[PDB]
Amino acid sequence: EVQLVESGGGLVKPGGSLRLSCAASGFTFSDYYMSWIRQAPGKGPEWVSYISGGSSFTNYADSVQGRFTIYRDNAKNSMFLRMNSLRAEDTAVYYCARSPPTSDWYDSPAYNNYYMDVWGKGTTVTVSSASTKGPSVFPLAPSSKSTSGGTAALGCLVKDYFPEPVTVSWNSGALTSGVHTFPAVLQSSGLYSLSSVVTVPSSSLGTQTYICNVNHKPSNTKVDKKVEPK
Amino acid sequence: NLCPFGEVFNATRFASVYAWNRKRISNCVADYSVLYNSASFSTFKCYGVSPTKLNDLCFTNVYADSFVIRGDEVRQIAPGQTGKIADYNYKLPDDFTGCVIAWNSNNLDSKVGGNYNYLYRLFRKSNLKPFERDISTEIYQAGSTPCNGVEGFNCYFPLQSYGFQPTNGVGYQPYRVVVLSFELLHAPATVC
Amino acid sequence: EIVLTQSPVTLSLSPGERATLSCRASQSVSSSYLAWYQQKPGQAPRLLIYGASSRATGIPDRFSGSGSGTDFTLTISRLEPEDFAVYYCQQYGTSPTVTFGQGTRLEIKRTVAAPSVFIFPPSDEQLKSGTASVVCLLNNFYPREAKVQWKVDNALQSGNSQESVTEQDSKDSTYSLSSTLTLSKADYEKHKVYACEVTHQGLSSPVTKSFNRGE
Ligand SMILES: *[C@@H]1O[C@H](CO[C@@H]2O[C@@H](C)[C@@H](O)[C@@H](O)[C@@H]2O)[C@@H](O)[C@H](O)[C@H]1NC(C)=O
Repeated sequence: EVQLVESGGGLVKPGGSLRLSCAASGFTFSDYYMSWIRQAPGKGPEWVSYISGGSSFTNYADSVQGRFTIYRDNAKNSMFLRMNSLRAEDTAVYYCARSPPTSDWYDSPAYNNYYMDVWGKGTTVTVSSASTKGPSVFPLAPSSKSTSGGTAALGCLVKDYFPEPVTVSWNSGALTSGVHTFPAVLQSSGLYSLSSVVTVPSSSLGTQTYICNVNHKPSNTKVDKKVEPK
Repeated sequence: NLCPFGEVFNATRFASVYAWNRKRISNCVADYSVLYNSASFSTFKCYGVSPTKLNDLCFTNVYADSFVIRGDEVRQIAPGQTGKIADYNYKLPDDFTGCVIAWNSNNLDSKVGGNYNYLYRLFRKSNLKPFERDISTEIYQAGSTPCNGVEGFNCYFPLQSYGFQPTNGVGYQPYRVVVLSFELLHAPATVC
Repeated sequence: EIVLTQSPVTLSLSPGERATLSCRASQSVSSSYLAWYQQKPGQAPRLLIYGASSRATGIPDRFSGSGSGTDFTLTISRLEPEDFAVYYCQQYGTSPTVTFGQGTRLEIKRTVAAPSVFIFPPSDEQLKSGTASVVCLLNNFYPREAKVQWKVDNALQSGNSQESVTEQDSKDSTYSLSSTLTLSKADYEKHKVYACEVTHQGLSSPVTKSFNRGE
């Protein structure tokens, strides 16, 4: 099967560097143009760079010129993006993607098929002055006055963490119905916050324990919070 | 019926010198005089045969290598030369029989902030043999400590960019280079 | 540089219906070198069509592309639930650089459904920490459009709240929304009534859910 796997993304301060890798398998790597394409949070894809199968031809988005270098290694079935002088607006998911080929040339200049027929999963790049920090987990207690028609809502506020992501489960996965874990939003402070809520039968509030399973790997922080009716 | 020299000379993109391009010229007739008069060339130096003398000759194959370098380095595209290019990127043999053409491409290969599309090899354990093409990217050991494929102190990525800007001097301006090489074999000659 | 304008921004349709997504170019696109991509949240885009009308390998026949020059269209003749996602067009003909459109989001249209509104005062622990987050929850509503307004003692708030919305629920095609009001502990203690007012098409009149500090 054709596959592309990216790695090397991370969090860095403005002015730092990263070394992105793209490992390919399932095709004759040497015959294919390879490209990096980034997708900023909330935006669509943006082309970043390409390199031809013979490495003869390279091009970059105007905004990364002189800070990113693309190269490849056909013997390792791999290609790379060396990122230096990173800026905050370089934050995005980075995908490596393959373009299909069209031969008296080592690397023919007549090539126009710059569309991407295969993509990797992507690797995340976050560039920010902010420091890693685990979240504070606070209860959103079920309220007997805020119970309607036999349904009570409860949840957890996961506040002031960086960077993304966090995982939130309910009852170690046993609880999935009626669970809404919201997208993280960036606060003025530069730190993320999100709530995870769930609706349940009020009839079970005193009979079924409910636990917020919050994991933040970037800080190796795991918190379990039991939401009590108060 | 006639050789498509335009494909090589008027190609919209050119290659990084470390990954220099080659095209094969086959089964056609080569007017090496209309070629001298195709445009204004910074350099049109032949080693072994003149253009008119070549118009009355026939070879098996004609290779057209093409790439980009900076002004002060065009000199190095000649037999017996030394320097970043000749040593590390593109090496012409001493017994070279061919031609070297070069022109100024600043108007096309520079950008205001710098054009970093074009790379050259900066480090190498040894010099290149003639017509060798090294597109490896092994970490280069510049000090006494081995690098173990890890980049770090005196452990360098071996490629480096030119960064062409329109306001540079001509010596640091981009030039497109086309080397024509002549192959004479014990097989039917097909380029005249 | 070629600019690709995709429209509409959000397209609401039901399964079985036909979807048409528009991609106009600021100048002619050479050789119809225009590709389309589908992307599902948290997933990489996948190619659907190249050369304006060529279907990529493995792509269902219900997806078809057409157009040329500056006028391109992606048609999904019979919508299946897996087709609801974001779609991008991408030019790659005789331009200095490849260019993408900003995407068209195709979402499931269903019957109107008013939100269930809940309000959560800050936890005691958080107040002890020096801040007060008040959460208003709109649960299981459609359409996504909703207006949430906070009032501290019958006094509209501004600038001190942030909203978040889930992806369309895969079972009932509804949305849920969190609105968080962030005050300081001091500001919180200075007032009594905290209210969330919700305006939504499924509501005859804006619903308010409130609480009194300290009850
Ligand atoms: C490169 O181009 C030069 C300029 O002529 C222009 O390009 C050619 C290909 C034609 O399209 C012509 O009508 C244009 O005005 C030529 O003078 C030159 O011969 C070309 N180089 C080669 C090797 O053919």
